[PDB]
Amino acid sequence: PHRYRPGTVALREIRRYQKATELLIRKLPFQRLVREIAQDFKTDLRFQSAAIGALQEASEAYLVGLFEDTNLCAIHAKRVTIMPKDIQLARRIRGER
Amino acid sequence: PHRYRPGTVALREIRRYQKATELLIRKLPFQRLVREIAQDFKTDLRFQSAAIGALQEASEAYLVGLFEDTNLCAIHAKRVTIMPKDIQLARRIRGERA
Amino acid sequence: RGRKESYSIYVYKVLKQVHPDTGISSKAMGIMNSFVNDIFERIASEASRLAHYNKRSTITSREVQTAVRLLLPGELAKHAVSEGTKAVTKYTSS
Amino acid sequence: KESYSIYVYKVLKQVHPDTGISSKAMGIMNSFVNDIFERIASEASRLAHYNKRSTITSREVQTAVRLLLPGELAKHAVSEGTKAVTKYTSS
Amino acid sequence: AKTRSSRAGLQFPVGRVHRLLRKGNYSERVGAGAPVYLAAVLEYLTAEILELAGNAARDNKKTRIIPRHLQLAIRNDEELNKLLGRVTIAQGGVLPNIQAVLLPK
Amino acid sequence: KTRSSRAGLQFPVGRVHRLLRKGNYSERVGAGAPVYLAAVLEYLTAEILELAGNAARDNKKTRIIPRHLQLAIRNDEELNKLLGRVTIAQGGVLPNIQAVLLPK
Amino acid sequence: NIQGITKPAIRRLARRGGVKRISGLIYEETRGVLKVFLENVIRDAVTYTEHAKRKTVTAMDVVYALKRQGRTLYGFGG
Amino acid sequence: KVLRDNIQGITKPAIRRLARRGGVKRISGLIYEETRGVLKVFLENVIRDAVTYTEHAKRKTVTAMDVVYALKRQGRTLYGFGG
DNA sequence: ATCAATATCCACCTGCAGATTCTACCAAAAGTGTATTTGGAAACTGCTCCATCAAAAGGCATGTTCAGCTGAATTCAGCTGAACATGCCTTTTGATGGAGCAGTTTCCAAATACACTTTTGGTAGAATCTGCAGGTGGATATTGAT
DNA sequence: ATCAATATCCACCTGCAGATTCTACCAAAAGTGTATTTGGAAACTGCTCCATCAAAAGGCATGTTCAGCTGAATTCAGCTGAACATGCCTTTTGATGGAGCAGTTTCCAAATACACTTTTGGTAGAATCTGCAGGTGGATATTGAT
Repeated sequence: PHRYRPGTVALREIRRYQKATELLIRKLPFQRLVREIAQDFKTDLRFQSAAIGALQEASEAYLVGLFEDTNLCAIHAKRVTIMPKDIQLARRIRGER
Repeated sequence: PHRYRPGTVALREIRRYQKATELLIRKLPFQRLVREIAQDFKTDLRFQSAAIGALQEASEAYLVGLFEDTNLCAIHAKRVTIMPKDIQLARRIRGERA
Repeated sequence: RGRKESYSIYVYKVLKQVHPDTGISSKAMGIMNSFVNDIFERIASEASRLAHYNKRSTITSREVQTAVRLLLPGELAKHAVSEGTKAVTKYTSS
Repeated sequence: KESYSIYVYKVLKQVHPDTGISSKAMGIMNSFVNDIFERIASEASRLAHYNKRSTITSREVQTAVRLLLPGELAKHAVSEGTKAVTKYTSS
Repeated sequence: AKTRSSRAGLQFPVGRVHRLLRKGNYSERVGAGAPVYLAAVLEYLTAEILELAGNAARDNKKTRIIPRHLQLAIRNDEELNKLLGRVTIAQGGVLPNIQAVLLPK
Repeated sequence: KTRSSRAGLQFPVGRVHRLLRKGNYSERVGAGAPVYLAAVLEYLTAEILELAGNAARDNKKTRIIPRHLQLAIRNDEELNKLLGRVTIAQGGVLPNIQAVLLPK
Repeated sequence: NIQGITKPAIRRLARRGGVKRISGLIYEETRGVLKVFLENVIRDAVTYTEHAKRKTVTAMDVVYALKRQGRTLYGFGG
Repeated sequence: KVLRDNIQGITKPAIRRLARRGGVKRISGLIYEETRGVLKVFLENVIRDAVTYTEHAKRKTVTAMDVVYALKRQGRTLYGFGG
């Protein structure tokens, strides 16, 4: 059989998704999440299609940048694996907490 | 003679300077630095006393907050000594230089 | 000459309301004045933006209202909106 | 409903007369123009108020560009701006 | 002649806030309830800070609020800290806080 | 005989003037201000379209898409400073793998 | 519903972010952060909808809402 | 009189005190240079904007409001000098 | 598990610098009478937005195997903290010249306000066209194994 | 190193359809001409408030020594998270078709601007109380050596 070493396909994925600009979250689960959250502030709300797409553009962008800062915290602690403490440090430095 | 172990007076000082609100940079040296940085921007301009005091309040404030973040970066790398590597990470995440 | 206003007369009034025994140093009064001016600006300009997004030439107590909702964290917002509506109804009873 | 669409297309034909522009990318240019407009206009407003002036002049727009644009982008901006104002009042 | 502040039951100047809304170029015209509502929100927030700051003044055994007590009130209250997160209180100091990792084992 | 042509610009100086009067920025708007501003907006737009057009050429394409714009903003230093807190929808990120993460 | 953001997608997000290796605890922490994000943004966007006496969140509501949070987004209206 | 090499007046003990109020226990030796680096970039940025206000007001004296407006612009809002 | 060695509480005292109060002004808020415009209040479309409905193709969940990364446990050169001895320079204090901020006027040049005249930018259908997307065929990068 | 056998990447050409670009006529600006209104440049000028100085003194900065203990560098194994082949289902289209509902007018009543003419509440600067800052020495912890 044939098999790639752990780490290789990871870098292949990084090279691919940094090359692309497509959204990476499946659209419908996201839409369900958005209207589920909005229900908690105003009831029976409709959404412009453009607004679900804007909310997803914006949030996926947010998460990718948070992963950059996270990755740097992982590196800084002599690691290669991102952990919850890396996300928690990144947000604490950004001001979000 | 007596001798406090490395770290005891360090913590004595953290406790002391956190209880205070006095400025920690000397007034005249800061004023000279400020007038130089301004001079190398516009020529023979005056400074209201309050504006140097505003610059110093804001600057010590800024740097103390940067040290808090720096320290958490050091702890996060399982250290207790703050290093330049830590400051450069803290600023990078803050957006100040990236 | 020339005379310059501030909120010190009112900050002092509210200080003797909540803690009638305590007083306030001028440096702290400046900090308070700074706070009232900051929050004034934040509210008025977020409200300005509200009225502009909705093509309305007038800022009403309703614009100020949702500006406060948008800008103040909860509970401070709840209590704020409460005292604001209180004062506006009481006002319009001539 | 207005937009900055035809003006971005015009300036595109100046720098790159060969190339064209996607619709989503035109929306992005639109957002960029509105944004920069807002930043500059409101900074100029504050300039006016801070000095108790009642009118926003090119002097204010200029100091706004100095404050907002990371010169060298600012140096070229101030140039392009005074240039266009000089040519305007000539004629 | 009654001041609008008393008509609305406030200590803050409703006339002055109304004047500051026209001279500030926020809107072409200003409704009559806006300065009342706003003067009420500002007076409320001033009260809410002064409360916690006076408390912090009493704790330190002092009868006069200094900038420190204001910083203590802002930084220990979660919501005022959120509201003044990017604001620096001159002569205010920091909250006592030593990271646990650093303490004598 | 318009104002934009009088200033030698392609951006609408009249419309910029109307948006400034109607934007609630100041009581009066000087006559040269909308000219100056429209000139600054045209210039910045040119600078971006230039750099993004080069990204379009370099990618073997004729039509500028959002990707070319994001490449133009982030690969240039000063426009990155100016739009550092802006998110370009459909823009992607710049290819960047930390050296620490590379084979051997 | 929040568990509907599958791990293969959070994987992809970290990939675009430049992440090589990912702890298993990440995905729950990520869903948490994402929820706080939509929570904050939508709360504001809906405050704009209610102020405009509407029943439909428009894309401009999301844009104005994102601007308030310093997450300025281009390509949807401003 | 000529002004030179003035960042060196930001003494090593004063950078220590600032790090203490920050909650730092141990400080590597290179920090003192790194800190001055950061401090200069901070002051430059602020003073640059502060002076752009002074110039726009056609004045020769940097006022405290000039600094306060400048810090506001940088998102370093300062209370206690502001009027 | 002790004592010295010092640091850090705290409470007490007391004149002085920084409050608090006591005052005439006067700028601006308030009262009143017209003039303007405001933004709901019903009346009616057209959009976009929900909502089923109904195949196919993906793309997710899930199990199994192990490569190799994260933590832990040691070891140790040496960096950085603690203590000093010295003497520099910041601080404090009070005085003086004068630059230049800021209160007044005075008075054009430049802005606002109408009122028609004239042009342009936006729409919504008509005439192109770049690039996705899919198809081989060839080097490329990767990982096993004498 | 390379030899080999996967699989991955990569051009070169490909043909169509979702979008782009270009045409063709209309309200809302925008430019124009005239008449008023005025914001702030210009010009003295009172006068804070800034730069600078002298002098003396003691608070701290500098530099040096010595060693405790931190950060780095190392070895090692358990175990977590990657790569995959598998198997099933939830996301994705795609119109379809009804309907909530965001957008438009059009009267006009209520609310706001506005122009003046009083009527104070606020502010500047006297005057007058009064915390608490910054000494002082006891009691109380806190350290760190034996």
